[PDB]
Amino acid sequence: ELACPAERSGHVAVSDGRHMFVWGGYKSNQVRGLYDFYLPREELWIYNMETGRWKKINTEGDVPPSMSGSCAVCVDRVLYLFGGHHSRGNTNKFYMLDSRSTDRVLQWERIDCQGIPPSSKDKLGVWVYKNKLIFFGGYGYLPEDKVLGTFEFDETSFWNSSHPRGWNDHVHILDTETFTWSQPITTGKAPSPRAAHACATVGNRGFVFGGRYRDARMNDLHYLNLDTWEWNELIPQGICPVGRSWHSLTPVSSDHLFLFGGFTTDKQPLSDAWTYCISKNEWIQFNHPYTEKPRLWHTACASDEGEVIVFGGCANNLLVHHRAAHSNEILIFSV
Amino acid sequence: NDCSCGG
Repeated sequence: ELACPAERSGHVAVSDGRHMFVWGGYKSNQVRGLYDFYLPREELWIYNMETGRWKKINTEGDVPPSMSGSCAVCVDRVLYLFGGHHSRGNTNKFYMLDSRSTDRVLQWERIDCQGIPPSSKDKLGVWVYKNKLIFFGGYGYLPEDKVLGTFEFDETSFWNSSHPRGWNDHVHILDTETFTWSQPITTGKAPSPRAAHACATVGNRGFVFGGRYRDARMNDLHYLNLDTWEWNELIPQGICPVGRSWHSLTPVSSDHLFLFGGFTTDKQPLSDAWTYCISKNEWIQFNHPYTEKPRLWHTACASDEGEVIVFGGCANNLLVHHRAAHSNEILIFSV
Repeated sequence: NDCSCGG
């Protein structure tokens, strides 16, 4: 039980129900004074959900650049990775890693997708439905191609970064048979542009909660109907979790979403957990023993054994860069 | 730190 991944935020974690695959993210190197120290691109860490042990694999092939904020999912044992932030900025590249392989070395493949891709961006979300991947939102450059939806600049990026960036409300579909991008024509009122929101799919509903937009970290809840492309805003019956970004939102049943952690508008790291019951349209607080372990920019993955496995993220205000306390702890929630 | 902007 020696092996364990380095601490990190902004990594991805995806699951086949038995394994949790962890890639990427960043941490600090305090000796060198580096607070954007990306984790090694060729490493893939596998957390075995039954044994609680980690194994590090070195991948080959078209290994993606080291990145924070990428959007990944595992569908039928294939890892798909879109977007992110590397040392030279945001990307819209798409990578696949097929784990249905009896080869001893796992191989990344960079895919040349057809159609018009999303803009280059990070800190977004993805829904999975009927052999397609449906991406929503994010933070990145002004879109350069014809795109349906809206984009709003982050005002401070006109002086605080080398190139202006902003939030989008875009919905893009990738068909994984042909690797073709498209966009659906939606109806209803889409959520505002946002990044660092959390997405979760139950049935044909793509839920999205919270996120950052302009000067707010939000607590609104919406779903996109993945058959009809109608957006719906859900107004819960009572008290809601406070507005936040960098939280996780994970399906735990056919009727429940599990929310943990995040970062408030006033920059407080959060250790609260809640369950949203879909049929009752109500939020309920979830009692747990990690009240002194707030996390933001962690990942959460459900196991087949009725648990949510939280990994990584930052315990304190990650925007105070030199003091940001990234974690490598596994927090297990019994749901 | 560009990586954390926008969240």
